Amino acid sequence: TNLCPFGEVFNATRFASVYAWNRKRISNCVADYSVLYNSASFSTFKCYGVSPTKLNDLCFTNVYADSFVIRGDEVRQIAPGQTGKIADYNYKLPDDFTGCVIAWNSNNLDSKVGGNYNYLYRLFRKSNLKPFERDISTEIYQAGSTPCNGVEGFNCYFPLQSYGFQPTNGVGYQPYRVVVLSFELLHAPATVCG
Amino acid sequence: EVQLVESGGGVVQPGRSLRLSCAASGFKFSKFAMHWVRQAPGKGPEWVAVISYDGNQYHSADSVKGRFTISRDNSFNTLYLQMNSLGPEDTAVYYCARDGPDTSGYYANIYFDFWGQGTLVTVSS
Amino acid sequence: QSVLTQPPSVSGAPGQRVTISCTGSSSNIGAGYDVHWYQQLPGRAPKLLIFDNNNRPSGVPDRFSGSKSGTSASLAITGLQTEDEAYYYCQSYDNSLILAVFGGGTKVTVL
Ligand SMILES: *[C@@H]1O[C@H](CO)[C@@H](O)[C@H](O)[C@H]1NC(C)=O
Repeated sequence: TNLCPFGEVFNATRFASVYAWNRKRISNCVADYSVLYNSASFSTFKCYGVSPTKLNDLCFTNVYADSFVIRGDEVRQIAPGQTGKIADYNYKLPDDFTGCVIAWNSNNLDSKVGGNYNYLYRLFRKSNLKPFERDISTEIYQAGSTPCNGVEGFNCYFPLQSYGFQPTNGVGYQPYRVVVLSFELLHAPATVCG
Repeated sequence: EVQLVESGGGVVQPGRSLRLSCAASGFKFSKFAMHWVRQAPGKGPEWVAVISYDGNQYHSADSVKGRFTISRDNSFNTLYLQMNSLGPEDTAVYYCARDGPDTSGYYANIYFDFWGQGTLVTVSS
Repeated sequence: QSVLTQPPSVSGAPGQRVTISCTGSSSNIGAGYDVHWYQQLPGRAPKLLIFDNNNRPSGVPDRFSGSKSGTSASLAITGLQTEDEAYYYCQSYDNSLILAVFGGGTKVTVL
């Protein structure tokens, strides 16, 4: 009969960078998705493989919740079977995904005058990511032919780039907060429903 | 010790243009953003403008937009403020202030930790 | 002009406590942004006194405390001496006007 802790994930003060997204496990408790779906403050609520309305009648073994902050134009890359600089190097969703994607504009909390530079995103890599993987290594990128180590002079670029957020940016540049859920719906005794 | 010294203030007739600066010392000038804050005589302080740590992004107050331009030299450890077409409501003691290192909750909170000394700027004839 | 509303002057005598209340609107403080306080001696540049809610910085006595609740904030001075003859300002941030805002300032007087 434990209420389920959805309040320390949606109302966290600071989300993490997209390249180091933070994941939280959810077990026991009693989920209640009707309140989330009726908030009417999210600008994007897409559910794959299950309709949101029928989410109060079936239950699962465990629920995964991972969150990050990305640009306003890259929000369409968080979907199964999409390509871009975010879906290839930062966060990848498997093609048989079954969950919901929630996002909402957060200009008033993540952008300050003079620019906010605490949010980073990977920009250079030698291969795409497998679904549900992270990398936090910042080894110097090798481009061209001449090998280089510990230097960033020519054709050797620092991988991580810095988002620049300002309150006066356009709608396509203001930061957005994303939370992605995931359900297994297979085997084992269930633990999360009510 | 963090210390900031400014100069460039003086009496001027209305309609002219002035340029003043403050020079920092004792810390890595490149890492921290900077703000310009003025204080009218008898009233409270007012915010003016801000520049990023590399000069690529900046912002100005609505009151003085289109008249005040700020610039920064990272190697020379000086930042400049340029005023054009001074008016009678620009008499103040302009201070240059340093952005706050740590602010805990949220990312939109700003505060000023180290202040300069100020220069008296007045307009008359 | 000052967006934040502050009392014009606060009197006092050595020994007891005095309080300064800095009240704000819906956007500036009610949104959730914090409140900071500075102290300006007569003839000197303002100096940071209380950054963030309470959270005193280095090199300050413990006589100064502050707190924020609802849409207002208050600063408390304990065991006042004659040395605190100065001005005090409250500062915050506003998300509608999109600039940092300052209070009207209070001149604490010691009798
Ligand atoms: C976050 O806090 C607000 C404050 O009223 C609340 O309405 C909302 O339900 C909280 N979020 C969640 C997911 O509970």
